[PDB]
Amino acid sequence: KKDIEKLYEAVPQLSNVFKIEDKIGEGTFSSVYLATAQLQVGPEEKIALKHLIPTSHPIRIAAELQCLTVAGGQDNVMGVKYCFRKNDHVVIAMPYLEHESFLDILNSLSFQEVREYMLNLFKALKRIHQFGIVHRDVKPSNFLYNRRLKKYALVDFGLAQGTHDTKIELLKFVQSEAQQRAGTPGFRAPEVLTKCPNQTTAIDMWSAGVIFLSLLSGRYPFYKASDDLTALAQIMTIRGSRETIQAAKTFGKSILCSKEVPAQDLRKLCERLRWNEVPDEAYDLLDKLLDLNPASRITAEEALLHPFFKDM
Amino acid sequence: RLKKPFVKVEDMSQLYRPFYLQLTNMPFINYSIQKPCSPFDGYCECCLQKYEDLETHLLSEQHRNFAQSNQYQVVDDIVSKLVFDFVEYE
Ligand SMILES: Nc1ncnc2c1ncn2[C@@H]1O[C@H](COP(=O)(O)OP(=O)(O)O)[C@@H](O)[C@H]1O
Ligand SMILES: [Mg+2]
Ligand SMILES: [Zn+2]
Repeated sequence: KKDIEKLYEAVPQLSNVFKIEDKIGEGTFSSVYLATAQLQVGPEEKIALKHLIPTSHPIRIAAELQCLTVAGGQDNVMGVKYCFRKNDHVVIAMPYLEHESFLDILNSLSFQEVREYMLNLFKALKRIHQFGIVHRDVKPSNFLYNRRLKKYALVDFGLAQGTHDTKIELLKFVQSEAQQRAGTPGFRAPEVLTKCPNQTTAIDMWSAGVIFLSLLSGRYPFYKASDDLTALAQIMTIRGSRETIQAAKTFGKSILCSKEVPAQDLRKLCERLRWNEVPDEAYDLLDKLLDLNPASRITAEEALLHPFFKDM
Repeated sequence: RLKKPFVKVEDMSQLYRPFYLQLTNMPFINYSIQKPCSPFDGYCECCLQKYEDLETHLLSEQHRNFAQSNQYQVVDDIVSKLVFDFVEYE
């Protein structure tokens, strides 16, 4: 509640536009509020006010805004209504998308809903990747899902980086994570966990695989790890230590591991963990998303063409 | 040398320092634990300085100087590209 009052004080113009009701999010880089506003066009609208931590560099703030402005508003990528600023206080206003907690719906999604969820995640990923945005933090709390409405939004570009040929100009000026801004270890691809200097849009595809893994196994969070190498150890136990070491060689990292652990069959893993008739195509797609080699890992565009998604 | 179990990662081209993981036990896939449990169950970018209290760092003169400068023009350039369609009250 004092948060609400202090948000109003740091950005006075918010007083004139929004009735700020609740705080619906907090992270190390931002707090998010639910608010009501009146549209000139007629109706009232529920709005998400994302308050960026005043320690963020202008470039970082501008970059996220630019991703929302340029890539967002389409294909399940969140867009931006407006942005408010007083000094180092920057508040991004977005349409509020009411959404389920991932845990709460996890064990209750029908299999068809699991296909739609994934299909919609890949539409968003396809969108952002065509602009050369590497999200770097794809995970259920950044992919908003309204079950009732069948509505989906990829949010949170606070960690994003640009590909070499990115269409988002400001992302060129964002210090690389491997060069210098860290996600949840358990959604991070082996080439991120091992600090590979070359990190492409493929790292986002890995994260979608981790989400898909949760969906198929009914376990969330699947990889529960407080640091990168624990998540890497856990990945090795799923995908095999030998297989992980081999793949890491291909991107300039040399992994030594104490206990050799065998790769797991994905179907048997998920089934034992967890609808009566999950097709082979699901585990085949999962295998491609969790491809340890980032060069061969499936892309968002190829994922939408995958037999798992016939006919949708 | 290293006590087991361990994981060791190094860059093949010396670009990074080696880094390590050691735990009591390696991850074990636990199928017995109930769903949805896991089977495996500051610094200011503006002032380029580590701080101890966010609020007090924010209220420092070096942060105040950066906050009230032309540095946010990059943000204002984008904002000027957006249509304001809310009703504003006095
Ligand atoms: N447009 C939105 N509509 C509804 N809820 C949102 C929206 N944007 C953010 N949120 C909520 O606030 C949380 C935090 O926002 P996010 O952009 O991920 O920033 P951070 O992760 O830095 O806190 C989200 O996980 C989501 O639950
Ligand atoms: Mg987030
Ligand atoms: Zn500062």
